[PDB]
Amino acid sequence: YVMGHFRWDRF
Amino acid sequence: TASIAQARKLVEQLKMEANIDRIKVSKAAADLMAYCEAHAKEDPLLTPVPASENPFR
Amino acid sequence: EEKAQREANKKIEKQLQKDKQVYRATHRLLLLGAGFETKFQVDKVNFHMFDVGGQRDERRKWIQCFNDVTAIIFVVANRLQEALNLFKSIWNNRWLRTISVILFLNKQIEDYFPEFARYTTDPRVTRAKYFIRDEFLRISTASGDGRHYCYPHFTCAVDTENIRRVFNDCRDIIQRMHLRQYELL
Amino acid sequence: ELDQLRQEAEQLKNQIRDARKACADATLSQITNNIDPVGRIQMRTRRTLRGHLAKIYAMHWGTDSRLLVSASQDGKLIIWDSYTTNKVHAIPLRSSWVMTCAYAPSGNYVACGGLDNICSIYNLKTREGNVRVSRELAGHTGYLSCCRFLDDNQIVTSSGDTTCALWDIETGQQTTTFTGHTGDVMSLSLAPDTRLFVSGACDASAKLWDVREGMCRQTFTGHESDINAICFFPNGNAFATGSDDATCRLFDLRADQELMTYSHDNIICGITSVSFSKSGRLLLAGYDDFNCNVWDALKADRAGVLAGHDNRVSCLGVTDDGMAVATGSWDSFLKIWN
Amino acid sequence: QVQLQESGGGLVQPGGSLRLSCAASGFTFSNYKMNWVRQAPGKGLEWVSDISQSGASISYTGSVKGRFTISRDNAKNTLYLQMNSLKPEDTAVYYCARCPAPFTRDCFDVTSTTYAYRGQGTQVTV
Amino acid sequence: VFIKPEVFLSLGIVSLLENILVILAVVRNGNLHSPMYFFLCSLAVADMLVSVSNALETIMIAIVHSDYLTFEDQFIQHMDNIFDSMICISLVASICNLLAIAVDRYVTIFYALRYHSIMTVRKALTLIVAIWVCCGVCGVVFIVYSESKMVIVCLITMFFAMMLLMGTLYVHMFLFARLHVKRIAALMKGAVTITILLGVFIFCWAPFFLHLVLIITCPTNPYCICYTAHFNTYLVLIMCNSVIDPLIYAFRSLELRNTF
Ligand SMILES: [Ca+2]
Repeated sequence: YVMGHFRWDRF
Repeated sequence: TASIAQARKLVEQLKMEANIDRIKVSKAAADLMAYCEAHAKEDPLLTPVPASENPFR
Repeated sequence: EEKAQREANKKIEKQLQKDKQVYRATHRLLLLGAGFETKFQVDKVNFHMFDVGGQRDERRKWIQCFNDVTAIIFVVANRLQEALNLFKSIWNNRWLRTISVILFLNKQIEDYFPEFARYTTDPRVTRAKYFIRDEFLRISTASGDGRHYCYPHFTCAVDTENIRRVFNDCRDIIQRMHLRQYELL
Repeated sequence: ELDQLRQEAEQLKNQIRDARKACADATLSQITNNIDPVGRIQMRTRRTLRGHLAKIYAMHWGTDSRLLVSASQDGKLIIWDSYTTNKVHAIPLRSSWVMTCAYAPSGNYVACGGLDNICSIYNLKTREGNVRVSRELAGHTGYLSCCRFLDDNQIVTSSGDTTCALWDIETGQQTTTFTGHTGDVMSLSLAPDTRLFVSGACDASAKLWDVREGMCRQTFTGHESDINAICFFPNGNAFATGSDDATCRLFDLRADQELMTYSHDNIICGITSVSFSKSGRLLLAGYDDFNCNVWDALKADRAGVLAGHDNRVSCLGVTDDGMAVATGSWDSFLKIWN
Repeated sequence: QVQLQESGGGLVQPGGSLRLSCAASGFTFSNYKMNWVRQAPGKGLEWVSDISQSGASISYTGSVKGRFTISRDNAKNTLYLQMNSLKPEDTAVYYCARCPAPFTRDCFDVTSTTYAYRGQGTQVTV
Repeated sequence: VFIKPEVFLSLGIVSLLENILVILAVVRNGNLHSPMYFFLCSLAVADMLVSVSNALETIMIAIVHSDYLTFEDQFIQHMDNIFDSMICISLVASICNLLAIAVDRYVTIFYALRYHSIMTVRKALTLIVAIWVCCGVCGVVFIVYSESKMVIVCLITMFFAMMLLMGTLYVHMFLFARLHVKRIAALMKGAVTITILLGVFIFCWAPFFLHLVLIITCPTNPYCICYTAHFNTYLVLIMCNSVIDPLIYAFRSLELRNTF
């Protein structure tokens, strides 16, 4: 699972 | 006579105030110094008291 | 006994917080110059006007307890130079230096004011009225720094409309104070 | 007529001035020159009391050095417990312009007055437990500036109509009147024995009165402007004044003249209140530049600063045991320093 | 003791000239704004002129503008008033007042009935 | 597409210090029990939350990216869920507080006599807490529920409405000041103030929501959609807004500025 800096970096 | 009663009262007051006994400034200064020196150990502001005896800690 | 003292403090504080609401929602006005308290209300906002007629002729000591009043109502009808001097001393006082003045010219000529011969606004009475208003405004708009202004009016009738005027200038005073605090005026 | 009386008054003033000058054997500065200085007096705020909506004009300590009363111009009179910062009473006044307040030496009463020309006495020790008015005194034709209890049945009030008076609270009637001033009387201070008091007015002069006979005994003229504050030395043989010329002066009753001056070139604002420490060695004075200063009363050297207020300092007092100082101000906060 | 003693004056023909003088003592002359005040026989006190702490700012009443001149001397502690082109209306008693407090821009209560910082007056007749 | 995590640590500390100083100057001074400063305190809290959440998440990625892995997939998901919930709550709270300040100023200027009777302390606090609760609920719902859904449409409509309201209120206030200015001169500073408020707000908030618009309309089209690749520096503008809001809102107050 790739951690994201914040949600919605894309769709 | 409107402003002559005030002058009369002022003259009377000055006459009454012109005859009192006075002491030299040296005596008065020495007495003030003596009083200030004789009560120096009972002045909490001059000589701060320990935190045990201070009610405003 | 500490519980009882805490309870008494609680009651005192509860009453104080309720009194502060009434104190802050009321506007206090001073009515020196000419014509004790009077509480009147216009459009659901309460005003509190004071008149200080029972004192002596020396003003420099009891005038500085009116330094938090919202406005000063100055009624002025050589009786004119004395009113001008009183206005000039009120304006430049150290403690009344942020108080606005609502000026009521209650009267509605070159021997006592020689500058009138070269002043241009029957039209003669309007010229005289605007000369007097200009004298008061020339005093006011010289040392303001932007913290207080002067609002002159002409009043001569039975004064059917003298209460709405104070309302309108007290609204402008607060609007300008807030606009200046927000760095917008 | 008037010219002869004026000439006689001038001659009498010359005679009094010569008599005063003949007694200037030395100066207070020369005598106390070989005395070690006090040092640096640093004080720290202990308590801050917040209950007033508007500016504070007066305060006064109780005789037990724990309770104090304060008066603010929103129309409220609050009694604090300084130890715990609790509020004991809060009294609403009929007039919102209250200029002075006092605490009875027995602790049973409290007085106040102002622009309504009336002194009101409040009974704290009510049988029912509720503070209600006890007496209203109405004989002055100008605002009230100061008031001081002599006992539970006598009070001395100074007013802005250039007069002082001694009252009889039981009958609510004036007992004597002290009429010698030529301006608003701004302050007064009772002697420790309560047989004399001094008063300072807006004619830049102060007078020594005798309560029992109701006459003026001495007049002191050293200041150049209105006198705002006055205080007695602890032994009752000297007093200090503060005026609008940014100077404080010390006068001596026996020498009948001025001894010391407390001024600095950086201070250009009037003094609003003065007080003494318990031994009489320090002189506290509040200013219009928002902070108080501590002076060395024997050497006229500044020895401290009390800077904690955001507006003009209006009142200042020291407890009877000399353990704290309370200063009120126009920003509506009392602070207790130690 | 603040003392202000005025001298000069007297009786003059209309169109004459006088020079009132005011010698001050008991205070620092430089820190105060001084004024001239008069009382015509039968009326109240009327303000006439004033001058600043340094002499930069000067004001007059309308009736005397152009023919009265006020000046002060801080080294000699004196205050002057130059009266030329006198009129029969100008007969009064002239007082030499003073601002109550130093360094202020406002003079309060100078023309009051019982003011403690003004002199005894000199009679001027025209 | 990637920036050094040093900025996400340098911004957070500065923002925390600024906001904690702002809070200290209000919970200790006499500037209390007045509705004007409660909103400033709420704004400081929201911005501090934004910075703290972003910094904690950043060090979380810093520790776990390739090595020293704690758990495989479950723990990372269960932690980043709550981290992003906190970030969303702080965002919505910050926007709501920013709008509340403007509405309060509008009410003070345009009533000015009936005020202090329509905005008491009880009403101010009951709406502050209402804003905080209604924003926390929405922030948690937008994450712990279907993110891959129509939540984004709501999340952009609220921002657009807030921006329009803020612009309208402040423009009206500026126009009203000028009539007064005229009435006086007949006997700009306001433009600079309005510009500094509105431009900072827009330039710090708009890019993120424009990206949100461009991730549901033109995913594959490359016609100015490579814009939706600077996503990580669109979150730096939020931090920089958090570090300006105390400098242009509470430090401009004369009393607070004098206190410290
Ligand atoms: Ca994430």
